[PDB]
Amino acid sequence: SLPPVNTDIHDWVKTKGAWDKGYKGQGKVVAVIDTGIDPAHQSMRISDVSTAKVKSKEDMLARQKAAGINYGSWINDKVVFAHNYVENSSAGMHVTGIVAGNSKEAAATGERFLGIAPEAQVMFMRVFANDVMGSAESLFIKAIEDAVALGADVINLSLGTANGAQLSGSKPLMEAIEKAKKAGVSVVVAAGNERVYGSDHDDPLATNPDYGLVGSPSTGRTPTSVAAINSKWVIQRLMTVEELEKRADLNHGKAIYSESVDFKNIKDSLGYDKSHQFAYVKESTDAQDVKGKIALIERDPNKYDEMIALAKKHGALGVLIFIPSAFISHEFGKAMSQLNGNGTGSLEFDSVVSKAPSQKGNEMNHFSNWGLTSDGYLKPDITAPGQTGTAMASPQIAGASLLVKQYLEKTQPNLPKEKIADIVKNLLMSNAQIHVNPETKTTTSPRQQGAGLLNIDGAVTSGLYVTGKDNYGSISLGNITDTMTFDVTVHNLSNKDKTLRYDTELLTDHVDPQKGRFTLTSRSLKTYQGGEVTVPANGKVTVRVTMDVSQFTKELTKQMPNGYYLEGFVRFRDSQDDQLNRVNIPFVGFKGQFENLAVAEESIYRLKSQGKTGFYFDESGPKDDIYVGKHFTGLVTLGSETNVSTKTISDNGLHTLGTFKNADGKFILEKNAQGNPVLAISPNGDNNQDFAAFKGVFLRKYQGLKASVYHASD
Amino acid sequence: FDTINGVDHFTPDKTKALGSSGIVREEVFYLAKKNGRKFDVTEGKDGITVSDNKVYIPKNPDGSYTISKRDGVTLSDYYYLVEDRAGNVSFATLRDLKAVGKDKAVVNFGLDLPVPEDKQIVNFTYLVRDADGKPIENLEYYNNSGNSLILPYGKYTVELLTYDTNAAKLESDKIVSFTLSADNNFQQVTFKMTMLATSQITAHFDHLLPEGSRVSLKTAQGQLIPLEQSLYVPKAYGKTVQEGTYEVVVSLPPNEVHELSLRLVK
Ligand SMILES: [Ca+2]
Ligand SMILES: [Ca+2]
Repeated sequence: SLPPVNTDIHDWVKTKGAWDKGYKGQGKVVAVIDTGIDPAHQSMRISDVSTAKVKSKEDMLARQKAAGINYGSWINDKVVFAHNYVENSSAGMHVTGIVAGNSKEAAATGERFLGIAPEAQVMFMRVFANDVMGSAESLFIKAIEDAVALGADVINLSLGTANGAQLSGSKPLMEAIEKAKKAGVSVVVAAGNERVYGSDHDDPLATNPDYGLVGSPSTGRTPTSVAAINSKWVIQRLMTVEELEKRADLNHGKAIYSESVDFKNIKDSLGYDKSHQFAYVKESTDAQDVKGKIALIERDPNKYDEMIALAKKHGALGVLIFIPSAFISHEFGKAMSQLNGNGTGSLEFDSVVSKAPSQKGNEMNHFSNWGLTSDGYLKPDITAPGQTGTAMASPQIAGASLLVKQYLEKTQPNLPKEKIADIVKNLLMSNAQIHVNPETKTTTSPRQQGAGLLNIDGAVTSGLYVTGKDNYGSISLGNITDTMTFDVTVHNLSNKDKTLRYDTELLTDHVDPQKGRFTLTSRSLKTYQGGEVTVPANGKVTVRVTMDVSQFTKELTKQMPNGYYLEGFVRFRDSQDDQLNRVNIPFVGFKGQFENLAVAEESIYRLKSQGKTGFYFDESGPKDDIYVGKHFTGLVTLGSETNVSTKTISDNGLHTLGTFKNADGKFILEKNAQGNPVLAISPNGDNNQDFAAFKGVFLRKYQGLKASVYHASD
Repeated sequence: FDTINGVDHFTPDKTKALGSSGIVREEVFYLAKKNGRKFDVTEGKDGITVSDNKVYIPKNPDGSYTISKRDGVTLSDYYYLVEDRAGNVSFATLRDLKAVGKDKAVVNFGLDLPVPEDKQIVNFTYLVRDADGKPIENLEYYNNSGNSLILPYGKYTVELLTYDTNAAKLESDKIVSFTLSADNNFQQVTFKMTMLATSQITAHFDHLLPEGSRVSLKTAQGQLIPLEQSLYVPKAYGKTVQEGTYEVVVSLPPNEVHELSLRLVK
């Protein structure tokens, strides 16, 4: 009698297997720490308060008195505590809906949306940063402590800094998180949305492999660091064209269209019109055009509806070219058929959303943060479906953590509070499903996807989880050398011992050979068969994995001269049935010396003297222009003109030391008669080339930078 | 700010000099326009020189200053300027100092840090509360700074909400009381802090320790901080970062090569 359930994510993450065992979050509590909720929504409800953790406003008041918390309040049986920590005079409503939404009514599409943990109650701490991030740290700590005190079971933390370190974070925050772990509280945090070094410019160069950007505090040992995969399905307003209701390879003539920066946007459900002019230039038109001509994003004369230049790319790119005065566009398989039917026909833009298969479906989110920790550790930990990428994956893992913690509290009743949260993390990671990049048909690097895509069923059905030497769901080897060895440990939590056959897939980065840049795809070097082990019930067993990577050192070192990653998965299956007890553990090591990778980019002078060029350096104007405003490692000085008919009263500002203004007025790196540039200064006081200071393009986080001067004899 | 006849009379508070932030010199003046800008360039005998187009309003006997409403000049073109004994100067537009009514007062919040001006945490936030308790609402700011509130006479309390804890430490009380009244009509409350500085400390033993060795640091007092063995150079133990001067003890819960690198200046 209730509407059906939307299972776009539930079917993929396998939540049904958990619900059908009694695990829906009853008597559990998620604390969302975010920017704003509305506790009154149709989905903020629980069924049967008699089993909730917090059974009444009076219960809540009791806990607040006990914990010593004189602010905020209980709202309903769902949002049992809410408070503003930025008190001096929605984004995180989606996250709450995702962890714990339990709606009786249906939504826009006809179906009812249930979160991962529909019977969880919720606590809401409004916290965010305003001017100097890190000032908010104290309000976040007060929030974490209150979640812990009033009795949260999971904390969904909205907090990130880009290129976090695992062991060397912010002392008071990392400690408050450690107290949260000691209270049995899983702490889930988005990985981040900056993706890799230089993501806004180009792919990283093959000589610079420390390109990770995962953010603090998800990089901490304790928190669960969630990366983001794109959902297979989208729910959005489509665009229909009725002469095409028959060609199902086009969602029955319903297009996903996009726009960029809001030129003159849409006017819904009215049978507008347009025909096809694919000659992009001066055709006899009477006003759909293929942006095949990748020239410039200039929309056409008055009536637009552009379509993709690259068959099946289905990027539907943001930024409308392949001001205003029309509207945006951009799909393709609908274009090269919309352009059939005589030249043109009639369409309209729907006003009620629809489900439709995703254009980027089953692909890692472009912006989900990647790569190692700033100090060499393997994060993020796990992937879920989701600039709000990882931020929507994070609550999936928070809800999963509620469900698995339930499983543990039932079937391991005496497991101690100080040790349950890690087991929740470890079961989730070990039972995740390793992703395969559907484009390149090869395994996605664990630096991008962690221990794999979430699998809630596997985690609450197999009694297995996997572990490395350091006793963690994943393996950070360190430096690697031609022969990789590590010891894996399998744990069994069922009361019947299980036998597993296990192999080892090995991966490195794929590198574009014509451009000398990573492609941010992985390359599968070899799979190493590894034998068979029997995991005693209520026990553990350790095997050793050993690989000889000697055969690859020539080619990989040649394309990645400062070291490369060797990473991958040790995958266990059931010995008799290929599909039972699928568990695995990711590992990454670095064939080289990670702790020694170059910190600054090579100096622009040296680079020019090898015909090379910097990673951010614009080779714009005249030959050997180095305009001080460009981006290079070099020295900067300050210049001032010598005036023969006045006292000069004006400096000329900074310029690249070694460059001089030329005829046109441009600073060129001039060379002396031996061929070389000349760095030289004259501390005479004239404020012309009196000092030299350092300007760097930094390839890695740094500290203790200082400048010194020695005699050249020295 | 009062009037006599056609008034426009600004009398500045008494500058209670006696000191290093004591005031030696004060001037009222207006900035005339000529050629479009509030400065001009005079070609002196030696070379070129630049100056604001100041015209000074003389100090009346009465202590006041007569803001004759005149020309195309306005109250946003008048300035009151002060120079202290160390030679820092401060100016304000007479419009901004007038924006505080006669029945109201000014409170100003700031950090007292023992460092110079520009190497200072310039960013923090606060909350102002009533005689009764409630936050202050309808904020009126003074002389274009976000830490100077204009509030009616009364008793109040201010709280230090947030500041850069990774750069400094609060040394004084977090919630300070202040009272604004007809005579005490400008209070300054400050939070003293001390600067934080960090070092990278590393103990680099010449030979690998036996597995599960616990390497630790002994603070000023008998405190001990645990060091974690680095994953990339297993001999190198010095992990932690807090700064101040230490000695190394290895338990099993024997070399040295100790190095701290002064690292700071974010
Ligand atoms: Ca967890
Ligand atoms: Ca000079």
